[PDB]
Formats: sequence, C-alpha cells, structure tokens
Amino acid sequence: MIELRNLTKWYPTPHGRRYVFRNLNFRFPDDVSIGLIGRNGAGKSTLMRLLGGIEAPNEGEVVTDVSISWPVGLSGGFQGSLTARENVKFVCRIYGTSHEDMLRKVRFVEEFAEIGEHFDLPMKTYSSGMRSRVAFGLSMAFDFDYYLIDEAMAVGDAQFRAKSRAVFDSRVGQANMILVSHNMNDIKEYCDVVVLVDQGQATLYEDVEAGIAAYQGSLKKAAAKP
Amino acid sequence: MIELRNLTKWYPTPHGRRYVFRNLNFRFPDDVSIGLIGRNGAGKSTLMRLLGGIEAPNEGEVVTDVSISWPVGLSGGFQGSLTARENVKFVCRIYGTSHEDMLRKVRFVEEFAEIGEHFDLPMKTYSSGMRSRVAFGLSMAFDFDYYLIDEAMAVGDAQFRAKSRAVFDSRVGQANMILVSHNMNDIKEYCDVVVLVDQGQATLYEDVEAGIAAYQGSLKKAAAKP
Amino acid sequence: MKLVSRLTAKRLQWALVYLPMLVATVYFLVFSADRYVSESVITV
Amino acid sequence: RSPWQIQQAVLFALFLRELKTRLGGRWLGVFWVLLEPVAHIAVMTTLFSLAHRAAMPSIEYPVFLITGLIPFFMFRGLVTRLMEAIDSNRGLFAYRQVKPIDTVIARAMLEISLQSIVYLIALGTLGWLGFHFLPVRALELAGVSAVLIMLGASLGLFFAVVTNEIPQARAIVRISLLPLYFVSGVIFPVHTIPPQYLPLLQLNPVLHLIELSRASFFPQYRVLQGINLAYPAGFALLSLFLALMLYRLRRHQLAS
Amino acid sequence: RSPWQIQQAVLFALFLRELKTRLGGRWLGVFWVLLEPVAHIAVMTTLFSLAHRAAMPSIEYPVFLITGLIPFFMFRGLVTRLMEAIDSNRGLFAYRQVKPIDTVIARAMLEISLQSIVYLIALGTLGWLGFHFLPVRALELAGVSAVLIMLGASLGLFFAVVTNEIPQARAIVRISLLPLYFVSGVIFPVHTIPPQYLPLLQLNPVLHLIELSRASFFPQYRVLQGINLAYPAGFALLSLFLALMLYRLRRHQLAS
Amino acid sequence: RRWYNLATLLVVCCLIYGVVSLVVATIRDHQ
Amino acid sequence: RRWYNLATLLVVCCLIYGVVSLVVATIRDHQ
Amino acid sequence: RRWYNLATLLVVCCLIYGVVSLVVATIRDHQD
Amino acid sequence: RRWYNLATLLVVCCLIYGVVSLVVATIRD
Ligand SMILES: CCCCCCCCCCCC(=O)O[C@@H](COC(=O)CCCCCCCCCC)COP(=O)(O)OC[C@H](O)CO[C@@]1(C(=O)O)C[C@H](O)[C@@H](O)[C@H]([C@@H](O)CO)O1
Repeated sequence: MIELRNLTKWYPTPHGRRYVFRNLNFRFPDDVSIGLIGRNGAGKSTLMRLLGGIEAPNEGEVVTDVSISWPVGLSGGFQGSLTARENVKFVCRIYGTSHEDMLRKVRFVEEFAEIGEHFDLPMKTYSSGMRSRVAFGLSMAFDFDYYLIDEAMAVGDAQFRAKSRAVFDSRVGQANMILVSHNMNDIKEYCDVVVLVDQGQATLYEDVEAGIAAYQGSLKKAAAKP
Repeated sequence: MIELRNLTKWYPTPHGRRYVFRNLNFRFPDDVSIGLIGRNGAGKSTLMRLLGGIEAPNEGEVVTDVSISWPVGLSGGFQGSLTARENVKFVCRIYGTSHEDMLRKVRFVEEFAEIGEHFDLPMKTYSSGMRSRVAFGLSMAFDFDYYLIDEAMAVGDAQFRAKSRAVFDSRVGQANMILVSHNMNDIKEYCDVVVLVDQGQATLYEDVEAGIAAYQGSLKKAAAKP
Repeated sequence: MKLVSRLTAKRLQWALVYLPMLVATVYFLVFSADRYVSESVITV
Repeated sequence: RSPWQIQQAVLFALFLRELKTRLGGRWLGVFWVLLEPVAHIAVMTTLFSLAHRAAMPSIEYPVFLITGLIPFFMFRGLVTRLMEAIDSNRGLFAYRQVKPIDTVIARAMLEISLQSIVYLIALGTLGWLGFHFLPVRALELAGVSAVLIMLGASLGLFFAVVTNEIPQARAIVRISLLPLYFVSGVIFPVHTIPPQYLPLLQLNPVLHLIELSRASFFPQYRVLQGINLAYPAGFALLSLFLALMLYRLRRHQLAS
Repeated sequence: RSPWQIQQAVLFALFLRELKTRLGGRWLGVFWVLLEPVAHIAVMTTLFSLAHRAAMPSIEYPVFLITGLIPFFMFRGLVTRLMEAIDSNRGLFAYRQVKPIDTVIARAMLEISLQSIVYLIALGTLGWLGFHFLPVRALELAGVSAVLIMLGASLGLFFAVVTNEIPQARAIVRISLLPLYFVSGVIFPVHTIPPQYLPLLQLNPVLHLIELSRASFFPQYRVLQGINLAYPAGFALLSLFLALMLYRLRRHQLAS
Repeated sequence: RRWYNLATLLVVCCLIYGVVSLVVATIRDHQ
Repeated sequence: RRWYNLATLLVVCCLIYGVVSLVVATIRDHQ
Repeated sequence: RRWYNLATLLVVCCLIYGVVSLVVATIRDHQD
Repeated sequence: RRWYNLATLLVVCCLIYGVVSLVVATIRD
C-alpha cells in the first residue's frame, strides 16, 4: 500500500512560500498500473520526487510497505567524478546486497549499458543519452515492486527503445509501473488507473478513459478561461 | 571566412592523451547554411565548442573575420549567483555596447524571457528551461554573422518553439546558422551545405543529400563491422 | 585473497579479545607475585 | 528490517565512502596525516628545548608535545571535518536512509580511528627512540580522552546544524581555531604563564582536558589550581544536548 | 580596434566583476578589511605594549604595528587571490579577448586599490589619535612599496601558472604564509633576537622590505646589517621573469 | 552541602535522559 | 594493580579490536 | 547598583526563555 | 643491538618501499 498523509511540499521563493502540495491525503490503489498525469507546473515532478523519495515533504509522511524504485532515466542520483561501475558499486552498497549478486548486477548493468571502455571512464565526460542508459541499467538491475518512470520513452535511439520495451515486457506482470507521460496513448496502453494532479489535489479514476476525459476537460476549461 | 589551421584538440585521460582532433585544416564555405553532422563521440560537441571558442585548441588556430556566436541553449556561459539581468550586464560588458543599446538589449532579453519576477532573481534557483530561455534571449539580443545551435530545438514547450522559430524566420537571410542536430529533416530544411565529422576529419558536401548519404553509409559501415 | 576471507567476526574476536583477557586472568590473579613498596623522602 | 541493522549498513557504506574521498584513492593521505605531527615536533622543539629544561627538567620535551598535540589535532579534526559534513555529501541526500546524522557519525568514526592509529604509531616511535611512553594511569587518560571526544563531536554537530546556511560563518570557526592552539597548554607548559592571565585561561575546556591528560600520563605531574574535570564535562554535556535538540528541530530542513 | 583598447575595456569589465564578487554586493568585505587590522593591533598591543616600550622607547607601538602590518596584508592578499583567480574564473574566458592574465592583473589591481584605501584610512585614524603619522621620506616608502607590490604580484602569478591542475599544492602555500607573519619582523622588532639566528632570516625578502619601509617612515630609525634593497629587487625581477616566461609557455593551455 | 549535589545531579540526570531519548529517537527514525 | 590492569587491558583490547575490524572490513570490501 | 543587576537579569531571563522554548519545541516535535 | 637494528632497518625499508610505490602509482597514470 502507498499512502500520503497530510503531505505538504513547497519551494522557497522571495515572494513567499509557493505551495505545490498542502495537506495532501491520498491512497494509491493496489496491484494496478498507475498513470500520473496533469498540467504543466501542477506538481507532477514534485509528486514523483516525493514518491521516489527525491524530495523530503515539509509536513506529513509517505507510508509504504512495499519497495518503490527511483525514476528511470534521471541523472541526478549519481556523481560525476566516479566511473560507471563505481556508481553501481555505490548504489549496491547503499542497498546492501551480497557480493555474488553484486558481481552479477555489475555484469547486468554492463550488458544493458552497451557502453565499452567508457564503462571505466568518469561520468563527468558522458553525454545525455548515455547517462540515461546508465540510469536505466541501474534501475533495471534490481527487482522492485513499483517502478517510477518520468516519460523515459524519448531518450536514446530506436534500438535502445527496442531493448527497453523487450525487457519491459519481460518484466511485465511481476510489478506495477507508474508512468508520468504526456503521450496519452502510452497512458492508455501501459496503465490501469489514472491519478491526475491539479491544484495540489490528486484524483483517482479506476477507468483510464474517465481520467482522459477529466484531463481533457480540465485543459479545455483552462484554455477557455479569459 | 572560417578556417581551421593545424588544429589539434585532446582531453586528458588516465590512459594517455585521447586525441579528438589532430592537425585539422579545413575551410568553411561562405554565405551558406552549414549542417554539422557526425557520429556520437566523433567530436561534434568539441569541434562546435572550438568554433564558438569555448575550448582553446592545443595546437593550430581558428581564423575568422566575422562574428560567431556562442551555442544557443547552453547554460555554461553565465554565473549562478548573479540574476538574469546581471548576466545580461556581464555579457554586454565584455561586448561593450552603448548605454542606449544597453537598455534596449536588456528590454529585449526581458521580452524574449517571459519569465516574470524571477527575471530579478539569481539563476541558481532556475530550472533548465529558464536558463535555456535566458541563453536564447542572450543569443538573440545581439547581431551576428553566424549563429551556433547545439540542437536547441527540443528544449521548452510548444509556444517557446513557435516564438523561437518566428524570430528565426525574422532573422533568416541576414545570417548563416550552423545547426548540430540528430534530426536529419532539420538538416534538410535549415541547411545548404553539410560538414561531416569522422575520425577527427571534416568532409565538406555542397549537396545536403550527398552528406546525408555519406553519414548513412558511415553508420551502416559502423553497424556492420564485426 | 582467501586469507582475509577466513577472518570472520568470531575468529577475530577470539584472536584479539578473549585470549589476551584469558592469559591476563590466569596470570594476574594466581600467577602474579606481590611487591611491597617502601617510600622515603630525602634532600641534601 | 530493524532500524539497527540498516543503521550498521548505512554507516558502513558512508564510512568506506569517506575513507575513499579523504584518502585520495591511492592511500596518499596517510603520509600527510603522519607528517603533520612530526613536522610540528621538528619546528616546535628547536627553540624551546632549553626553556623547557629550565622550566620542567624532569619531563622530556618530545613526549610532552605528543601528549599535548595529538589530542588537540584530534579535537581540531573532529570540529572542522564534521562542521562541513553536510555540503560534501549534498548530492546524495535522497535515499530515505542517508539522513545527515549518519554522515556526521561516519565522519566522526573515521577521524577517531585515524587519530587513534596516529596516537599508537607516535607512542611506538617514542618508545623506539628510548623515551618514556607508558602512561602510569591508563583508564583515567582514556576517560579524559572520551570526554574530549564527546565535546569535540558535540561542537562539530552543533556548528554543522547551526550553519547549514550562511557558510561564510564557517570561516569564523576555523579562523578562531588557530588561537586555540596557542592559548591552550599545548606547546608550552602553563606553569610559566603569569597568574594575572590565569582566570580567563581557565575558561578553555580544552586546556583542562589537555592538562588532565598530561597529569594522568606522566608520573608526578602537578596540576594548577582551578583545573578540574567537572567544568569540561558539563560543557560537553550541555553542548551535546543543545546540538541534539537543534538537529531534532531542523531535521527535515537538511535535504535538497 | 587597437589591442590596447581591447585590454582597457576587458580589464575594466572584470574589475567590476571582481569588485562585485569580492565585496559580495552587500559590502561586508569592506567591514572585514577594516576590522581585521584593528583586531590585530588590539591583541598584538595588549600582548607586548610593555615589551615594545622597553625595547625601543622612542617609537609608539601602534604606528610600528601599522607600518609592519598593512604591507604584509597587501602582499599576502596579492599572493593568495592572484593564485586563486584562475580557479575562480575558469567559467570565464572562451569568448575571445579574455586571457588568464587579464583576470590575474584585474585581481591584482583590485587588491592594490583596497589595501591602499585601508592604508590611507589607518594613517588618518593614527593621526586622529595623537600619533606620528607622516613619513619623513615618502619617496623611498613609495619605491619600497612598489617593489613589494611587484614581488607579491609576480609570485602570485607564478603560483597561479605553476599549480594549475594540482590544486592541493595551493593549500601548502597558504600554510607557508603562517610562519612569515611570525618571522618577517612584523609584530616585534627584529633587533631583539640573537644575531646567531640573524643570517638565515636574511633570506626572507619580506623582512628586508618591511625593515626598509620602516626606516623610511620614522626619523633616526635603526637598520641593522645586510638589509640591502638589492636582494629583494633581484628576487622580484627573477620571479617576474620566471612567471611571465612560464605563462607564455602555458598560454594556449589554462583555458577549459 | 547536600542540596548542591542534589540539584547538580538532578540537572545531570535530566540532561543525560534527554540525550539518550534524542539518540534513540534518531535511531528509530530509520524505518 | 590486578583489577586496574585488567580494566585498562580490556579497554585497549576493545579499541584495537574495533580499529582492526574496520580495517579488515575495508580491505575485504576493496578486494 | 539596581540598574546593573536589572541589566544582567534581562540577559539571564532571555537565555532561560530561549532554552525552555527550544525544549518545548523539541517536545512538540516529539509529539507529532 | 642486532635485533633492534634489524627491526628499524625493516621499518625504514618498508617506508621507502611504500613511498616509491606511491610515486610509481601516481606516475603510471
Ligand atoms: C572568537 C573570535 C576571536 C578573534 C581572535 C583574533 C586574533 C587574530 C586572529 C588572526 C586572523 C587570521 O585570519 O589569521 C591570519 C594569521 O593569524 C595569526 O598569525 C594569529 C597571531 C596571534 C594570535 C594568537 C594569539 C592569541 C592571544 C590571546 C587570544 C591569516 O590566516 P588566514 O590565511 O587563514 O586568513 C584567511 C582569512 O581569514 C579568510 O577570511 C576571510 C577573508 O579575509 O578573505 C574569508 C572570507 O572573506 C570571509 O569568510 C571572512 C570574513 O568575511 C567573515 O568575517 O574573511
């Protein structure tokens, strides 16, 4: 179960406290695929950071009895100076796995990276898509109950997407994937329920198309406001 | 006229000197739109930085009798603690314009910024989009013979792209823009000549489609190598 | 290599704590000998 | 899992990380750490050996300087390294297990281990050269050193919590640390200090701890009037309480 | 446009840049550079007022301390900040007409301006408090100060060029500025120490420059043997030549 | 002087109990 | 001093045990 | 010198008030 | 003092081995 109790997150601004969320109490549905959608600036990034633990909420708490992964494709969870293998070492020792499984996961991230000698080179010299490949390898190497993805489709080349959806379908069914994507067809295909974030409030829809209609109506109301 | 005489640029690596370019002599064609294409890691970013003067070549020189602008969308040309207006002041103060042109350029940057009161705030609290918009405003607040773009198309929302291309179409004809993009259709539309970078060597193609065919053949040869 | 692999917590605890304490225990309480001290204070 | 086992996991992880960053990777920093005390001895002993022999003829100068310096170096490290603990590990502060208290605890453990190793090495070297290197009273010296540990770690945590913002203020920490090397009885005995400067000199807890450690080290060492353990012990206890309370207030505000 | 005009414009631009990044906008830097000296004369006085009045009962201690302190502050600031200029402004350059030497000499000229302002303020308040505040030979003082400024700027540029890609060595330079304050005749008259220590201390050019600056300030001031200006002049000339030649070698480098 | 040590030791146990409670709270923060 | 020496020996033994344990854990993880 | 003792009483009462306020805030944070 | 000289010679030789190995490791890269 995933729950947000009295959640309140804001950013410091010179004009005051810009509240992104305030007293947000909401329970995520169980064993279903979740599509988190919303307007730009409505707090989708803030909420996926709070779900993944990237940001600490000012008030309230997140109650979760299962394992939630970090967002896939984000490069802000690593350090530039060390080489890629050293970052895999770092994340493995934070999670604290056995040495044999440590070596196996290094082998797996080497396999899914397809990187070469730059695997022994520091991350500060990497490019955007290659850092995204490193992040994908670190995210996939593990086994997680819930996977957070902030629209990682539009990274890398076509072959990267091919292997991505291949191992995705390999992992389909053993975990529930939360997707924050502006591609609404992806929300149709890869999700079971729709949670929309608007004005700091999250609304749940068991039917995907109901959330589609609600989001489209909200966009039309925003556009029609004079 | 842009010419590269005996250019040799490399990066320090623990394994030795990784030569990116070595004795690169090449003359860019005049009064034409240039499309810089090449493989990943072939040196497009490094050569583009050398053209913009971002990095200093170890040997050789860059001979240019016209004005070449910095890459559009790059956020590494400013200072974090200064505000946006202070960064405008800094840039123009190297460039050294008159006070009327000072105030007009500040107003133009504020106009193309569409950021608001955060325009009076330091950029250390900015997001990537805000810094990219500031860079675009600075790259446009001036008048140059040649403009450098490191695939700045896929930054920002749709209205940002529409406004950027509107001012672009205002500025076509009076300058030659060099674009480094993986979108080959953009290379077709916005360029007249093609410069292909491979193995530290630049090959010139007066026909765009000839350079496209050469790049496709190079990619096929790289993929077919066992 | 394998030499540092056999240095488990129990083996290191034995080789560094319990044996020194044990040898000190068997020496000081029974094997030791009393040494009386007499003190004087002089000057010239 | 229990909080205790995940605590050992996370502290071991940050301990090996901190060993990596402080030692430079190739284990080059050990030479620096070993070379500062001996360089201090070489500078210190060449001007005041005769003065000390006139002052306290019964005590050898190098052992006096070891006992005066290495605890002070340990305290200075415990303050400085732990004050700047948050900024160094800032980029990896969002893993739900990497709270700042673990970072400061890991830095403290690393510094204690390193300086204890240096203490043992220096004592062995002193014994190897024919000096006097066995403390007559061992566990009282250990207790005084533990009081010094508690005071130093408490002050470091307090300064790290208080100065999370305004890092410029960190300057008036380390700049203020340099006079503490001179005013406390580290390099020259406070026996020669005129009594009219003595009262304010008693306000330094580090002076009390250094003097008590030296008294517990050497045989027949005299302590000055007004030196006691109660004042530095109370200072350490109060500072630890204040630092823990201040960290508990601003626990959630040290994440970015 | 002539290269001289380009140099003028670029040095003015990064002078404003440096002025901002040094005083921080809030102008707290002027507060610190006005309060650090008066702190030094405060503590230094309350230490050795009686000692100085017994050593040379002809010159008041505060004016001696000012004349020995402010040039040393200028020299230290020159060395440190002209060393750190390239590391600070690595984000700069890359836009043509900007070279490392521009940032180096901009930091230099800011340092001389600030320290000359502080010197004038100090002389003004010294005259305001009923102390001797007018040099008897101002031209010699100007020449000695120019020699010291040239030596400091040249050494700073030399260390900025040499210790590129090795930042840790910079720290060593910082710590070697600590003995100089205690050895270059700044806080106490140098005639007190025995002459057997004297010849080694003659290898320090800063002691020669400070003593010659003092000799050009007070009337009937005593200068001891071997304090000629030829040695500091040659030191400054050689250091400037080496620094300029090394910068010319690593000119196309140093730009990221 | 009985009341002096009574008050001093009361302050000491209050401080020690507070320190231990804060330490165990920080330990139990991890879940 | 029998119990005295036992106490000091136990303290130093615990200290060297802790330092050596940290060292062996470090070298085991490094390999 | 009544004003002098009042002046010291100002700062000692302010210190006591600050310390007890911090303790109360700690207890309140513990009661969340 | 044959054992004493042997032990201190071991110490200095090991120290010089360590410093030359550190120098070699720094200059190999
Ligand atoms: C709790 C306050 C107590 C104040 C004590 C003052 C005494 C003198 C201290 C020396 C003051 C000092 O700094 O040391 C000097 C040399 O010291 C000595 O030889 C001491 C000789 C005798 C003293 C010992 C005898 C003790 C006898 C009984 C007490 C060079 O050290 P250093 O190379 O590290 O200097 C670096 C700067 O300090 C950097 O600081 C900055 C700045 O200037 O750029 C940085 C930044 O700008 C900002 O953070 C910061 C500012 O803005 C924020 O206030 O100033």
